[PDB]
Amino acid sequence: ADYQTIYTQIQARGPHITVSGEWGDNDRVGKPFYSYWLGKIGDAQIGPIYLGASGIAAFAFGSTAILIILFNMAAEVHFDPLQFFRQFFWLGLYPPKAQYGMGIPPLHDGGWWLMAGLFMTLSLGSWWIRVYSRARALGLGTHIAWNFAAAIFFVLCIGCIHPTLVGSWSEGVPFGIWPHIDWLTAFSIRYGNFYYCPWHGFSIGFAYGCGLLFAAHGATILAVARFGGDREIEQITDRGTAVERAALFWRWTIGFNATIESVHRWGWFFSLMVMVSASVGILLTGTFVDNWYLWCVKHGAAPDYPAYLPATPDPASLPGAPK
Amino acid sequence: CFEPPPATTTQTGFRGLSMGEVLHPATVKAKKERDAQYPPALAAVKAEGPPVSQVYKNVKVLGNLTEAEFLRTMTAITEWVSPQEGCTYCHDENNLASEAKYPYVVARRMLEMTRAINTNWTQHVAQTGVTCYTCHRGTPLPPYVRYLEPTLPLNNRETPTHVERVETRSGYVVRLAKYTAYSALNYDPFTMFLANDKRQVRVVPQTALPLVGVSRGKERRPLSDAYATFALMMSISDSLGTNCTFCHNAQTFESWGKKSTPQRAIAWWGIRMVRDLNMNYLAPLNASLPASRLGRQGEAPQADCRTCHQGVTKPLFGASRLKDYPELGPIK
Amino acid sequence: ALLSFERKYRVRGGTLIGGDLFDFWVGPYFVGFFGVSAIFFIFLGVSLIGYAASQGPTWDPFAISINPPDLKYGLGAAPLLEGGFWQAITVCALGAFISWMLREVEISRKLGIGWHVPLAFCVPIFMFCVLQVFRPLLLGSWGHAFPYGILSHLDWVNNFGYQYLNWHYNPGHMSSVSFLFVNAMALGLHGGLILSVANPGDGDKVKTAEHENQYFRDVVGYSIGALSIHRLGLFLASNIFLTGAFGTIASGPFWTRGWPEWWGWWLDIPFWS
Amino acid sequence: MYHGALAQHLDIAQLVWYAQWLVIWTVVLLYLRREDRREGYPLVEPLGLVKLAPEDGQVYELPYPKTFVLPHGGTVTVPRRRPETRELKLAQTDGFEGAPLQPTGNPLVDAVGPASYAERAEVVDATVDGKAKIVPLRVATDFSIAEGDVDPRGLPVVAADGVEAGTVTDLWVDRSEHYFRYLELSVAGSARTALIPLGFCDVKKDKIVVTSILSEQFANVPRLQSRDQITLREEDKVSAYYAGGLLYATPERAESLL
Ligand code: BCB
Ligand code: BCB
Ligand code: BCB
Ligand SMILES: C/C=C1/c2cc3[nH]c4c(c3C)C(=O)[C@H](C(=O)OC)c4c3nc(cc4[nH]c(cc(n2)[C@@H]1C)c(C(C)=O)c4C)[C@@H](C)[C@@H]3CCC(=O)OC/C=C(/C)CCC[C@H](C)CCC[C@H](C)CCCC(C)C
Ligand SMILES: C/C=C1/c2cc3[nH]c4c(c3C)C(=O)[C@H](C(=O)OC)c4c3nc(cc4[nH]c(cc(n2)[C@@H]1C)c(C(C)=O)c4C)[C@@H](C)[C@@H]3CCC(=O)OC/C=C(\C)CCC[C@H](C)CCC[C@H](C)CCCC(C)C
Ligand SMILES: CC(C)=CCC/C(C)=C/CC/C(C)=C/CC/C(C)=C/CC/C(C)=C/CC/C(C)=C/CC/C(C)=C/CC1=C(C)C(=O)c2ccccc2C1=O
Ligand code: HEC
Ligand code: HEC
Ligand code: HEC
Ligand code: HEC
Ligand SMILES: CC(C)=CCC/C(C)=C/C=C/C(C)=C/C=C/C(C)=C/C=C\C=C(C)\C=C\C=C(/C)CC/C=C(/C)CCCC(C)C
Ligand SMILES: CCCCCCCCCCCC[N+](C)(C)[O-]
Ligand SMILES: CCCCCCCCCCCC[N+](C)(C)[O-]
Ligand SMILES: CCCCCCCCCCCC[N+](C)(C)[O-]
Ligand SMILES: [Fe+3]
Repeated sequence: ADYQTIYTQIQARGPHITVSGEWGDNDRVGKPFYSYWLGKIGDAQIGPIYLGASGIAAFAFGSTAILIILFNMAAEVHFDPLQFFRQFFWLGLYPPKAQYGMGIPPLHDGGWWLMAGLFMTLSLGSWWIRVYSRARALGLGTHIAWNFAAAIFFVLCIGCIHPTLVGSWSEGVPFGIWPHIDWLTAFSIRYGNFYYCPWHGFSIGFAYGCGLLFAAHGATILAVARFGGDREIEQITDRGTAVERAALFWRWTIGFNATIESVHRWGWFFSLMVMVSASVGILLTGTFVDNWYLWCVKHGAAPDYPAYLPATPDPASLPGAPK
Repeated sequence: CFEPPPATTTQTGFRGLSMGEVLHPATVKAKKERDAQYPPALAAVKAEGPPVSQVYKNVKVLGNLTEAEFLRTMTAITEWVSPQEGCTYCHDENNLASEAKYPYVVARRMLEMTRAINTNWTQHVAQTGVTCYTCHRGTPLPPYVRYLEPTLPLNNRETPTHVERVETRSGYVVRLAKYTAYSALNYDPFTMFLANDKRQVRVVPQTALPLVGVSRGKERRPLSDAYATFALMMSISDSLGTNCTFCHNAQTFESWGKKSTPQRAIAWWGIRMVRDLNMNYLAPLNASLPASRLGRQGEAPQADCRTCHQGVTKPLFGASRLKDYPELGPIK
Repeated sequence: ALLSFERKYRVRGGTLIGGDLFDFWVGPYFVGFFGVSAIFFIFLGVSLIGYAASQGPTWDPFAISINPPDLKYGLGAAPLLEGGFWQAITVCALGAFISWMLREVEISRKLGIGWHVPLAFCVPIFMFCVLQVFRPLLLGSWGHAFPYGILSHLDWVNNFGYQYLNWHYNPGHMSSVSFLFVNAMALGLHGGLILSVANPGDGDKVKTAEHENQYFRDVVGYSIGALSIHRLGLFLASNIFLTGAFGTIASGPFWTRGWPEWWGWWLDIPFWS
Repeated sequence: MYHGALAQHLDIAQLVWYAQWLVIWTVVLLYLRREDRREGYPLVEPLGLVKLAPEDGQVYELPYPKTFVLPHGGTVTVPRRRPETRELKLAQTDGFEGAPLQPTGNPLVDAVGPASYAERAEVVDATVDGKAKIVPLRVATDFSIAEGDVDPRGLPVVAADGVEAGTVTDLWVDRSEHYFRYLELSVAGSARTALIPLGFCDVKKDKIVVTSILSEQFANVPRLQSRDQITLREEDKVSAYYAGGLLYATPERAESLL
């Protein structure tokens, strides 16, 4: 077996490299240090970190959002520190419970939620600028930023775009561990079972495919690490036996194959499509479809099944039944 | 952390749909033994003599019974409601027609309520019916009642923690969670849905596309109604010791016909019956109760699904005393 | 027929069974003995699906559903129309999947590469067994397994979840979901990164390994490195099912209540109760 | 009336369903599957004789060429014509189209099958700032073994047959990634040096075990041009040599394990 694919047997140390960027080389703070146990399964060097304007703006806005959330959470346990740790998972900051439409809600019923939403959104935009500009500063393409953009766009969809399209802030995602989980069922119940939303299906198809692709790609590179397949950039520009064997393994298995470069386009595309499909689904939901199951029945797609115990009429529609 | 196998499972939908009950035998046995404490029927007595309307002085509900029949009732009532306290719980030792103790007047209304249940709500209690025991289980205060705010523990026979106490505000989220099967849902399904008939449980649209005029802005129900319905369903499931598939094919929670079991219809009647009981029999009794029975808003204790069911899909696993005590209903 | 670089790799040997008898290609496809068994099982399973589907109500692909037997048949054979076809198809599936895996190890040996890919492919085969074999064994019926249909298998996932009131609170599920999410995120990052170095645009020159690490050190203060991200990605993806299988096996055999209630081990410690 | 309704039983969501499939198949078929073909295409047939005109599908399946501007000068364009020139010492075991080839000589030296190397540039891989990337420690003197880990320098190398075959004299390190990739070893009784990819090395505290080749086979490991640097093609030649041993070191390794 190739033990190098499991962990680094003999680690190496050397002077720390610094690639210069078009700006901000002085905003790298911290002194690098080395972790021997990290170095078994990764690169041993931790830090320094770049510390630009957008990154600080992100930390500023983020912490503001975190603080607004934590304070409202603590209010929910009347500031008892012990119950706060006990009940942490169950605590939350909720959008309005009452229907104000799109009017700004009272602070006690969703205003603080809206506030925390604003500052998180600013934090996401600020970090996006960091992710984008750091690439151009180092003379790299902006591929990560465009993937990250789709992920931010999906959050905005469930956070505020879908609420504004249907016209009620009551539909946003709460802040908190269990409560953001509870939203998923409330939403799916409201809109007629999300299994029958084709864009749920698409998103899941791509999410599962990301698991398929990264398992397959990761396994492939490790299987050709003896020929240096991990050095992918130079295998793109000068095809070595590593990527020839990787390409032929798949070709002989499934009948076709990618290149060392194109496999990353596949992976990038699949990842992006998780978020793009999710967003189309949310954008259609509530605006143009009210019950995804009935929409599938309307178009003849839903499965049906025999009764097992007897079919049961809606009692509310029998004559003389109470309301 | 975990419950050792095997599990008992049942089937409630077409094969391949994963519908049905999942039960831990130990737990079922412990509930079976708790419920087997149901006292057996007192021996039948011969109907003899005049109606007790002519014999006793203050008999307004049970007036058509004979003396032995009526005293048999009174023995059964004491066994079901106040066995440890005895007949003197409701009566003055020296004047059995005195209404001076509040349990007397309450018991009279409870008699009317119980026969109402067995006569007007057969759509829910069928031929099984209820007795005083179904709720009370041998104590004057039933172990599973609800106030207009959640209380812990669920069984009022256990002693509350400082945090469990309703006046400790830091314990509200936990009081609420334990009523909704430990979910973080931020809604009290009892005051929302079971205390009165003001709210609609259904939230799911019955059309594929959104209907213009109910689908935008303030025309829309807030999403919180869906959280609230879900919370009601968590609470209902936990109260019967069962899961959603007992009543629903989760393919379409809102559909009836093949998508619902007959138990879902019975449950629907149960919601209406509990509303009738609370609005018309139990909530008015804050006039007749001491202040130590009332909640922080002067409300009487009221009933939910757990009051009768106590964690079993049929109260007391289907035990019945209807044929043994005709005077409790149904009434022609 | 052949890629420009392929011929020098197309050598004899590396099989596990049969030696020369099946050591050949058909078009791009390597065959081998497990190539043959795979096609056998695929042909058998697809036949049974077709025969079973024709005895059913519809031909709409979204509505076809081959279902397991009623629970009352326990672990026994069930009549073909009411569960038997499901039983037969399931065995063909396992035959096909395992054949496919073993075929990949043969291809791996011939090329002189690691067996990591069939190894990784064991994880989803294992998960399939958890759902269709192991958990139904532990509960005592094939009836607890999921049905074969595009949309019907979602109805089973659906009801299965709601049998425990809110499946999201299943701790094995929480772990599984977290790996699904971070895996999809890492693959975007890894693919994004590689493309960004090889394709800076504008006729600018392609960058370097050191540029790769500089980028992530700058943005998040750490860079795991080229070889390591591939190890991590296999680890992340594999743990979607490796941890998930516990949350699945637990539900029913080792837990019968709702999954929210399970967290009482934390909430109900007397110290802060 | 209904949000999202259109005339004649159409709704918007139904249209988006079609559009979404169209987008997917467009990207997969017209973009990704052509990107997949920037290597190894056009394919090779039993002699493509039509030198006068290309067959239509071969033009259609290819993307427009792209040019990489290399970091230390030069350009690479893909796809491009790159036939494999060198004579392969293989013979067809049958007349069938996809019958396997057999090695006629010694497949490790002849560099066929798992021993094949790619025809990469006879060029030394470079650091960001132009230095040689893969260098032995005698040259890379500011690099050390990390404290904790076996220093293999001095340890013996045991081959598959259990025979000591040489002694590890140096580690080659990747200066770009801070990662050791090869051990250098003197092959006992042959007055030469050989490189070994770490991935073929079982690093124990008293020995380096190497199961891919026999002790005698260390004699014909591809040699380098220079002592203190390596070219990309040499890296391929060296790595491939041991991988070829997995199938060829003994007659029994190519036959079925069962
Ligand atoms: C425990 C939970 C499970 C689950 C939960 C689930 C959900 C919630 C959703 C799906 C969806 C899907 N699932 Mg399903 N599922 C599927 C297959 C499918 C596809 C129909 C679809 C998209 C899959 C995908 O893109 O993956 C990534 C793989 C890729 C991209 C490679 C391509 C695979 C190809 C598209 C699959 C096509 C398979 C054929 C339709 C079936 C084979 C037919 C035979 C005759 C050849 C198979 C083959 C299995 C097996 C063998 O176990 C399986 C098990 C499960 N699914 C478990 C039961 N799955 C989605 C859907 O839209 O269903 C309608 C969906 O929303
Ligand atoms: C009962 C309810 C269910 C439900 C309800 C549901 C809803 C309501 C929605 C989904 C959605 C999705 N569901 Mg689904 N679901 C899924 C899978 C999925 C995802 C693939 C998809 C997209 C979500 C995502 O990736 O977010 C992970 C990624 C996120 C959230 C992006 C975050 C990026 C952000 C930049 C991160 C930054 C954070 C900051 C650093 C932190 C700062 C915080 C501080 C300041 C507070 C599977 C595999 C199954 C199975 C097996 O049954 C399933 C069943 C269910 N879902 C049931 C049907 N699901 C979404 C969808 O696709 O709808 C069409 C969706 O909207
Ligand atoms: C109401 C019910 C829900 C539910 C019920 C549920 C259940 C009951 C189970 C899961 C499980 C899982 N859920 Mg969950 N879920 C998930 C995500 C997930 C997955 C990560 C995880 C594993 C799925 C699996 O086993 O695939 C299975 C995939 C397999 C087996 C692939 C087999 C492939 C095979 C080897 C090859 C197939 C070959 C083809 C036939 C060949 C054809 C190819 C063609 C192209 C030639 C998300 C992201 C969400 C969100 C966003 O809400 C969600 C919500 C829900 N889940 C709802 C709350 N979910 C599973 C889990 O791990 O739980 C802990 C699980 O058992
Ligand atoms: C399919 C597409 C997937 C996808 C894609 C992508 N996702 C990306 C990118 C892409 C392309 C980036 O380029 C960017 C990034 O930068 O990566 C390195 C990023 C992000 N996705 C994060 C979280 C996330 N993605 C989720 C999901 C999906 N994403 C879906 C699945 C989910 C889920 C599932 O809920 C979560 C929680 C953060 C790590 C990060 C934003 C931080 C932020 O917006 O600041 C917000 C400001 C703060 C102050 C928050 C502070 C804490 C966080 C953890 C940040 C701490 C970092 C700090 C450097 C620590 C110092 C350590 C040092 C001392 C040693
Ligand atoms: C965490 C680990 C991840 C992971 C990993 C890997 N995945 C791999 C590899 C690795 C490493 C490969 O090396 C191998 C491959 O070659 O890649 C191209 C492979 C593959 N992953 C496939 C599907 C896949 N991966 C999924 C998930 C993950 N993978 C997770 C995420 C999912 C879902 C649902 O998520 C799907 C659908 C096939 C494309 C391919 C097998 C082909 C096959 O097996 O041929 C043999 C079988 C056939 C060609 C058809 C057989 C038909 C049977 C007999 C009759 C049908 C019965 C069937 C049960 C009916 C179902 C109906 C349905 C509607 C319910
Ligand atoms: C008729 C007959 C007798 C035949 C005998 C021969 C025989 C056994 C034939 C088999 C016939 C069968 C069953 C064919 C079916 C083939 C199958 C299962 C195809 C599935 C294809 C699918 C859907 C794959 C999903 C994954 C996906 C999107 C892949 C696209 C990208 C690719 C090609 C990834 C593979 C791939 C990865 C993962 C790399 O890392 C890598 C690194 C460097 C170079 C190349 C690659 C590479 O090609
Ligand atoms: C509360 C739950 C009671 C207990 C315990 C007992 N009794 Fe009772 N009794 C109760 C009520 C509400 C009434 C009025 C009934 C009506 O139909 O209006 C009665 C009535 C009687 C009577 C008739 C008295 C009279 O009006 O003259 C008798 C003789 C009587 N009760 C006796 C009795 C005995 C012996 C009990 C213990 C076995 C007993 N009662 C318990 C309420 C309650
Ligand atoms: C559930 C549907 C009930 C049935 C059936 C019966 N009772 Fe009841 N009772 C119920 C509640 C929720 C309450 C309020 C809590 C309380 O303690 O008041 C009561 C109350 C009483 C009382 C008053 C006891 C006290 O407050 O100390 C009495 C005397 C009583 N109930 C008697 C009684 C009898 C005789 C019943 C059968 C005819 C009966 N109850 C049925 C709930 C339910
Ligand atoms: C039987 C004892 C039930 C169990 C267990 C669960 N539900 Fe239920 N549900 C039940 C009824 C009788 C009704 C109708 C209520 C009415 O007053 O009309 C409902 C309703 C729902 C709905 C709303 C459907 C709609 O038309 O909008 C939902 C979404 C729902 N139920 C979900 C649900 C879930 C998730 C459950 C397990 C947690 C569950 N129900 C259990 C009866 C019963
Ligand atoms: C006492 C007054 C009750 C209250 C309050 C509720 N239920 Fe009930 N239920 C009661 C009886 C006596 C029976 C009959 C048992 C029998 O053998 O038929 C029932 C039955 C049900 C069922 C049927 C279960 C079955 O296995 O067929 C269901 C689903 C049910 N009850 C649900 C239910 C709900 C949701 C309630 C709160 C709204 C509820 N019940 C209250 C007695 C009483
Ligand atoms: C014009 C103005 C007035 C209105 C528009 C404002 C606007 C743009 C609002 C947008 C709001 C949005 C996008 C809301 C979206 C909210 C979403 C998706 C929330 C989702 C999940 C939240 C979670 C899980 C938060 C949990 C909170 C905590 C755990 C407490 C915070 C503490 C932490 C340490 C955070 C850790 C989070 C994680 C890394 C573990
Ligand atoms: C919507 C996000 C707004 C955030 C504003 C704060 C970010 C400042 C951006 C500074 C970028 C400077 N630059 C281009 C040289 O990197
Ligand atoms: C996971 C959900 C998938 C459900 C797929 C249903 C798509 C229906 C699209 C119908 C196309 C329109 N038409 C005319 C053919 O009915
Ligand atoms: C539900 C998500 C759909 C994902 C579709 C991706 C499938 C890849 C198809 C590969 C096609 C192969 N080939 C050679 C025919 O082009
Ligand atoms: Fe890669």
